[PDB]
Amino acid sequence: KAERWNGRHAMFGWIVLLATGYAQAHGLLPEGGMDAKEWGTWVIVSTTNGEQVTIPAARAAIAIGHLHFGAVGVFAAYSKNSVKDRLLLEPGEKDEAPAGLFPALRPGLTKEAEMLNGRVAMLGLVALVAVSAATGQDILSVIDQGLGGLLLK
Amino acid sequence: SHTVKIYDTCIGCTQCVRACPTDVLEMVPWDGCKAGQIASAPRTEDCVGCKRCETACPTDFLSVRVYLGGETTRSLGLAY
Amino acid sequence: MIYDSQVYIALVIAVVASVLAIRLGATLYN
Amino acid sequence: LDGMIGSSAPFKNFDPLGFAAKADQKTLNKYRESELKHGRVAMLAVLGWIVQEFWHPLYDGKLSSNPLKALTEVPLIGWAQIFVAINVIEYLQNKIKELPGYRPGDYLGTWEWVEQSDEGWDSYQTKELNNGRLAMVAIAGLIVQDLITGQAALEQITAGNT
Amino acid sequence: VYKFPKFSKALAEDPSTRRIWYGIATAHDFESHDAMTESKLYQKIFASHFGHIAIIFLWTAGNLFHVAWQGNFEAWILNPLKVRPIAHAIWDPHFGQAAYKAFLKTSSPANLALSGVYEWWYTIGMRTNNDLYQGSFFLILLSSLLL
Amino acid sequence: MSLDLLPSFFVPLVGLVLPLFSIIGLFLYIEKEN
Amino acid sequence: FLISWRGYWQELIETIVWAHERTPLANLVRWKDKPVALSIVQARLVGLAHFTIGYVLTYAAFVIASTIGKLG
Amino acid sequence: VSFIKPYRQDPFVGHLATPITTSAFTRAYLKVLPAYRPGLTPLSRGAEIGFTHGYFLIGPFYTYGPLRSVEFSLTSLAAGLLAAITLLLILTVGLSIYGQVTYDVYDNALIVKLVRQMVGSERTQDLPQIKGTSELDTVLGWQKFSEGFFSGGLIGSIVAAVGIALYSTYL
Amino acid sequence: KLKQSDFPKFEGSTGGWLSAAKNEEKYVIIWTSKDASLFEMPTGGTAKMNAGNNVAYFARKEQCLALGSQLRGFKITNYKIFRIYPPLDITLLHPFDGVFPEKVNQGRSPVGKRDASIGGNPNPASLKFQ
Amino acid sequence: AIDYPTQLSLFTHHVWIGGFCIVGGAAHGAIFFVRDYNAANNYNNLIDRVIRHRDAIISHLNWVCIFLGCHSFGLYVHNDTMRALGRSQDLFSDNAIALKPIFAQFIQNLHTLAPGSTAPNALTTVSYAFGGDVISVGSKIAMMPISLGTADFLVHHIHAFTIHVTVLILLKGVLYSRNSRLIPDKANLGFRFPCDGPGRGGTCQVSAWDHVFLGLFWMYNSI
Amino acid sequence: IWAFSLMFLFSGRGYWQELIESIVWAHNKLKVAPSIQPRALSITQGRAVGVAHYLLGGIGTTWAFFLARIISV
Ligand code: CLA
Ligand code: CLA
Ligand code: CLA
Ligand code: CLA
Ligand code: CLA
Ligand SMILES: CCCCCCCC(=O)OCC(=C\C=C\C(C)=C\C=C\C=C(C)\C=C\C=C(/C)C=C=C1C(C)(C)C[C@H](OC(C)=O)C[C@@]1(C)O)/C=C/[C@@]12O[C@]1(C)C[C@@H](O)CC2(C)C
Ligand SMILES: CC(/C=C/C=C(C)/C=C/[C@@]12O[C@]1(C)C[C@@H](O)CC2(C)C)=C\C=C\C=C(C)\C=C\C=C(C)\C=C\[C@@]12O[C@]1(C)C[C@@H](O)CC2(C)C
Ligand SMILES: CC(/C=C/C=C(C)/C=C/[C@@]12O[C@]1(C)C[C@@H](O)CC2(C)C)=C\C=C\C=C(C)\C=C\C=C(C)\C=C\[C@@]12O[C@]1(C)C[C@@H](O)CC2(C)C
Ligand SMILES: CC1=C(C/C=C(\C)CCC[C@H](C)CCC[C@H](C)CCCC(C)C)C(=O)c2ccccc2C1=O
Repeated sequence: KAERWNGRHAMFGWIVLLATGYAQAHGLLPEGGMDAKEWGTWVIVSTTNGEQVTIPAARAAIAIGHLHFGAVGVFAAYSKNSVKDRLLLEPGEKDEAPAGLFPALRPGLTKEAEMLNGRVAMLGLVALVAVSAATGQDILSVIDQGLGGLLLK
Repeated sequence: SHTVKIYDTCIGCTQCVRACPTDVLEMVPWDGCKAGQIASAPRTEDCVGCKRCETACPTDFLSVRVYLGGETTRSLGLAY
Repeated sequence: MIYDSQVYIALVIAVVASVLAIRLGATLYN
Repeated sequence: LDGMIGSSAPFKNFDPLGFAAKADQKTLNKYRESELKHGRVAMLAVLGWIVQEFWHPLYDGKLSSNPLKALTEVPLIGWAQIFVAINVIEYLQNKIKELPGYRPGDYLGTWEWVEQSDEGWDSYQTKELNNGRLAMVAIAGLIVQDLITGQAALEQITAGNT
Repeated sequence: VYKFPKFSKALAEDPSTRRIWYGIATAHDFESHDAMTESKLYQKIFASHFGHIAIIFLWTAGNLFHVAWQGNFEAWILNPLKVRPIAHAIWDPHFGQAAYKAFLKTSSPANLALSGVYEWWYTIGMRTNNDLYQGSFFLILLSSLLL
Repeated sequence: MSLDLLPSFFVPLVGLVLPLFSIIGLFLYIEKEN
Repeated sequence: FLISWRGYWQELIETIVWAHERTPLANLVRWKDKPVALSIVQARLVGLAHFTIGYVLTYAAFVIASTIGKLG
Repeated sequence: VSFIKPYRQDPFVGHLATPITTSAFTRAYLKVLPAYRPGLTPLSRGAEIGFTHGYFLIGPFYTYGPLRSVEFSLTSLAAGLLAAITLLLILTVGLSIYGQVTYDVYDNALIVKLVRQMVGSERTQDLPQIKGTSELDTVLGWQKFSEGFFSGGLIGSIVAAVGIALYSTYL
Repeated sequence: KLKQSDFPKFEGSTGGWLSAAKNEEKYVIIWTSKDASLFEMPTGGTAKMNAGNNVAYFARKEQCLALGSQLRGFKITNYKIFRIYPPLDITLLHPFDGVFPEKVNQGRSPVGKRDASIGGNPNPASLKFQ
Repeated sequence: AIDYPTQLSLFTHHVWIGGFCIVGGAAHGAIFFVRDYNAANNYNNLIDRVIRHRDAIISHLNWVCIFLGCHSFGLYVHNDTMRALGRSQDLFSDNAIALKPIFAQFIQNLHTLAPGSTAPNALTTVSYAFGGDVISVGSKIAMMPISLGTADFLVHHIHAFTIHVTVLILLKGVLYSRNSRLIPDKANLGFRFPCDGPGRGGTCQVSAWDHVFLGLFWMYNSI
Repeated sequence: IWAFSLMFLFSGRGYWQELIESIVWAHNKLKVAPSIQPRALSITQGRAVGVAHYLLGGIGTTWAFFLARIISV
């Protein structure tokens, strides 16, 4: 159950990373920093010499979008009786049986297909983080390199 | 429930039994004292621990001893 | 000034010490 | 015009036009409900008329002390809230009316406690009814006088326009 | 109303909130626990000692890391009599602008260090914010060993 | 992500989320039955 | 917690229990553990803990702030 | 006449029949409330309660929050809305854990009769006992109640934010 | 006016039993009185006895026993206290053998009796881990 | 009026005497309930009916005390923490969120207008505290209009809260002096007794005297 | 005096009785134990002494503070 849910989230997040790269490349993703006078001192990051560096407005907007998605998730979590697939296991329910090293090759909108794609997406995220840490570039820079240049163009 | 023990220093003066607010102690026949009676604690499940029993004990260091133990809605005196 | 790598690996090592702590906590029983 | 409560000394069972001599019990219950509601509303209206005339602390003064003039000066969004509150109250009264043992004007449910009513209870109900009737006459007179003369109660009295 | 004081059945049968209160205050009195032997007592005390030493080492590692990251140890080395040591930075959303300005030290609001760790670490031969980081790393490793 | 964003990422996380989940777990545990 | 002892807090808690049990819109929620006053020993411990924590905090604040504000 | 009498002719209950506990106004007013209104599923009760509660909860947060504005500010409205939604989330978490630890039933008003008829010689507290016969007193009922409270709270908070914005802008 | 004719003429008090004496246990005290004497309830205020059978319900055994102790001042002795579980599970409690506990009755065995004084109790160090 | 030590001493002394005497009145009400109260002679009268619903009285007084204390004192603490955090505009002050005692100011206005309007035979207000001119004798102020602002609102509600808690302790002592759910025969233990025992979780201070003791403490606080 | 009150308000009778036991042992060892057996103050009297001392100390502190302040200025 946890593996299936995390795979779904990893696939959706690969989509989100592609969208974020597109937005950064295409002039979206607002510029500047948050207004400390408007949002209090908790948005202030540092004061180098007489200027207050605040949280970037782009980071705030991306956090708001992630808050939208996480709120949807929290609603689905506290909506167990009305959702098709629950987040946790009911008392009595038994965990679906592990798929194994290789899940069954069943194309389409099947449990095995979603399982395999979730595993692939989670492995891709692991590899992306490993490449970014080992080489030292930004995550979006690694995605741009791994797409030839068609993302940050 | 609390634990109530009776010791053979009992003189059978009945002051403990008539002081119990929850009917825990009673007087039973005995042959160890002049009165021919000794206190007993057969209903300690109703014991509340107020220790009125040993406030009325005339013997030197008591003949009824209340040892507070596990708590219950009866022993805590909870009307709710 | 310490780098992001220095803080990140210290955080990762701290996580490992956390998993060792719950294992000791659970082994000391419920 | 029955053994109903509300019969006082000056005119016992006051039905000169015989409205109740032919009506059934349901129509008489409706009449009592209407009378009690009118009386209560009129008592409130008379008290408000006078107090507003010599005291209007709300709305930062303003809201001219003459009634029927402040009626057209309230923000009209406070009128809506008063209307909605009265409506909710009367919805609750309608819900009360279907409770078992309901009495025409009894929204407190005194029938639950008052079985075999006393003379004090009947006398107090008659007191409420008579005060309501006097307040109905008084508020009708207030509105008519303010319409024809243009002055309020304590203003017309003070000047001497009697 | 059950299963919290696993070590005491007498408390677990309490129908009142006293069970929760007494469950906290009797958790470390191992000698009074239900189904208790001496061997289990000494073994549990031994394991608790290990966890405690791990906690102490983690606390010291945290002090070292926060001095290395948000402190002014390196600046304090060059002027120990004028520079005030910094314990750690502050991030509190309830601060007003005035509180931020008053607590502002160098780059972020921070707390002066009153533990004397700056002088102690300077005396034993620490001159870099990378020496403190090494100490924090080593102490977390020691905490892992003890756990 | 700079190092100075770590306080704003962690302090709310710890000081609000950890109380919530810890309260959930502790309440569930101390209110269990047998 | 030190001056006022138990017995005075058990009856008050009983009144609160009655109030909760006899009020609509809150009868739907009921406790699993019966609320009772803190025990005598627990009350002594809690009063001692408050006394000690307040003592330590107020003196630490005083000594630190006085030294800092007096000696620059 | 006397307007205070023992409740339901029982002089030993810790209750009284005052002109407030057992008045016709009290009866009707409590019977029109979502918690006691007849003909409502537990999800509907939760949804209505959540709507009303979020609607009146956004108020104090927006008006007196840390980011107030004597004029209308979108940031103040967003702050109040987020605070109200998070408070509703906390309340829903409390409801969920309370229902988890309180009831073990999936269909009430029957199990009581079954154990009053077909005997209940078991561990009790699930077959026997069972406090309350309402549909809100089940594991399924309380779960749907919490779900409705949470969804209705979100919807009511959003509706109240929209109303506040309209009132501050067009008035 | 009241559910049962044998209830004392009590006007009801907000000090009676609560939800506990509907799902855990309730206590009933019965007695017969020659006169409709006015007595004080263990919970609230003044109630009036019935010249005959009297039945009162309480939430605690101590409340029933306090009422019974008050009854002794009215020369009432035949009062009997019962425990009722959530269903009609009646158990006679106070006059357990028909004789008050203060008077010795044959057929009672000593419970909780130690054949020594206090000084004969074992040392706690010898009662460790049992 | 110009001898400030005399005025301060007289006020403080008389308020102290008043508080002590009020606590004594509560104590002797409890003593009457324990000793001289006859249940038979008070069947269904006011005293009986008050005891019959003592729970409701004490529970609602408890709620009122919590409400008043929470509000008054927590507004004080909110002001303190807003000032400590450098947020001066978030206080419950006059130059901030303002709680004007409008009801008391209305009364003050009514009194300063009384001479010639409602007291037509008066030449001056009863007290210059309600308003008027500054009265000085030998360059020392005798009386002067006492302005009421948000500071007086908070302290007046503090007074109300402390008085309510003292009333709560004393009324709980008087009403529960004869019996309770804990001790159904508390009247048989007398007015002055330390406890009933360590049982019932602990029955300290259940007397009615132990309520005049706690009420003395709270009267000291309030005064 | 106000701080003195807290000894009676915070403590209990058993400790003082058991301390008086050892003091009485010393007196008996020196043959000077009084015939009137010394007993610690009863629980109610301990509370009464505590509250009386508390009130006296607090009211006297406020008394001195008020009088000195308002006489000086
Ligand atoms: C039919 C009743 C009625 C109506 C329609 C009005 C209408 C009005 N009054 Mg008013 N008033 C009334 C009765 C009424 N009054 C009574 C009885 C009093 C004496 C307390 C007052 C005292 C009063 C003052 C002091 C002021 C007004 C003002 C006003 C005007 C602005 C609205 C406002 O602020 O009300 C304010 C109303 C109150 C403060 C008191 C209302 C109390 C209500 C009537 C009793 C409870 C009603 C309840 C919800 C329903 C009954 C329950 C049950 C019986 C079913 C408006 C024209 C203001 C104005 O501009 O004056 C020109 C103003 O300053 N009124
Ligand atoms: C016991 C030692 C200790 C203590 C008291 C603190 C205290 C603090 N740290 Mg911290 N920290 C520590 C060790 C410690 N640190 C270590 C070893 C590391 C390296 C991984 C860090 C890395 C770190 C970062 C990156 C940040 C903080 C921050 C903070 C502050 C806010 C709390 C927070 O967000 O925690 C978050 C802490 C972590 C993510 C690391 C885990 C902390 C240690 C390893 C766990 C110690 C557990 C302890 C022994 C007992 C746990 C009890 C529990 C069961 C309830 C606070 C002053 C924040 C700050 O400076 O805000 C201004 C911040 O952003 N800490
Ligand atoms: C480590 C502990 C900690 C932390 C980090 C915070 C953090 C915060 N507190 Mg807080 N608080 C705490 C402990 C803490 N509190 C305790 C213990 C108390 C009691 C003594 C208080 C009492 C308190 C009060 C009385 C108030 C705060 C407020 C605030 C906010 C600062 C004001 C501001 O500019 O934000 C502005 C806030 C917003 C723009 C919106 C924030 C709403 C929540 C917090 C966002 C959470 C997002 C969450 C992930 C959503 C989940 C998904 C959901 C949609 C389903 C901030 C979020 C103020 C506040 O904002 O009230 C809400 C405020 O009025 N706090
Ligand atoms: C400074 C010490 C102090 C404080 C705070 C209190 C507080 C209180 N006493 Mg008192 N008391 C004291 C000393 C004190 N006492 C002493 C020394 C004695 C010995 C004689 C007594 C004897 C005594 C008796 C005999 C009685 C009280 C009662 C009360 C309560 C009155 C109701 C009320 O205001 O609750 C509101 C609570 C407060 C005002 C405390 C502060 C709360 C803050 C300001 C608001 C909430 C903060 C928030 C929840 C924090 C959340 C964050 C956190 C989780 C981190 C209140 C809890 C009465 C009672 O039971 O209540 C009705 C009562 O009968 N007290
Ligand atoms: C009781 C005392 C009290 C009160 C009234 C307040 C009030 C306030 N504090 Mg505050 N505070 C207090 C004590 C108090 N504080 C204490 C003791 C501390 C220190 C721990 C703080 C620390 C603190 C911080 C750090 C902050 C505040 C802030 C605020 C403001 C916003 C709070 C908020 O979001 O409201 C939320 C309110 C609700 C969710 C509603 C609760 C009240 C409702 C209306 C009750 C309704 C009852 C109703 C009438 C019943 C009848 C219903 C009917 C249908 C029958 C507000 C002015 C914030 C600020 O900046 O504001 C200026 C902020 O950042 N406070
Ligand atoms: C993160 C994105 C990066 C992009 C970069 C910039 C964009 C940005 O900044 O975004 C943030 C942003 C907006 C983000 C909006 C979002 C994410 C909305 C998402 C809504 C999700 C919904 C409805 C989910 C519904 C799911 C359901 C029902 C899920 C479900 C199911 C189904 C479907 C399977 C059916 C099942 O059926 C059964 C059986 O129940 C139930 C359930 C639960 O299983 C605005 C940002 C800024 O406006 C701000 C903040 C400031 C401005 O100045 C600048 C900009 C404009 C940028
Ligand atoms: C979960 C995971 C990734 C999850 C990613 C998610 C949810 C996606 C999130 C996002 O969409 C959001 C939310 C928002 C977007 O803006 C950002 C992203 C990030 C895109 C990776 C796990 C990755 C997990 C990995 C790689 C696990 C490896 C485990 C191994 C090797 C275990 C080995 C052993 O178990 C054996 C074999 C035998 C045992 O006895 C011994 C050991 C050794 C323990
Ligand atoms: C599956 C996936 C993404 C799936 C996305 C899905 C389903 C999106 C579905 C949508 O509905 C949403 C959510 C939202 C809608 O609006 C859009 C659509 C589209 C409708 C990404 C995988 C992404 C997978 C990636 C990036 C994989 C990377 C793998 C690497 C680098 C492997 C390396 C190795 O193979 C070598 C080289 C040698 C080996 O020996 C060793 C290793 C290390 C194993
Ligand atoms: C010290 C103490 C005692 C012992 C106190 C005793 C025995 C009092 C001894 C009083 C002496 C013997 C007489 C008074 C001597 C004073 C010098 C006279 C008073 C001073 C005048 C100016 C009034 C208790 O008995 C006690 C009981 C319950 C709670 C707390 C305590 C408690 O704290």
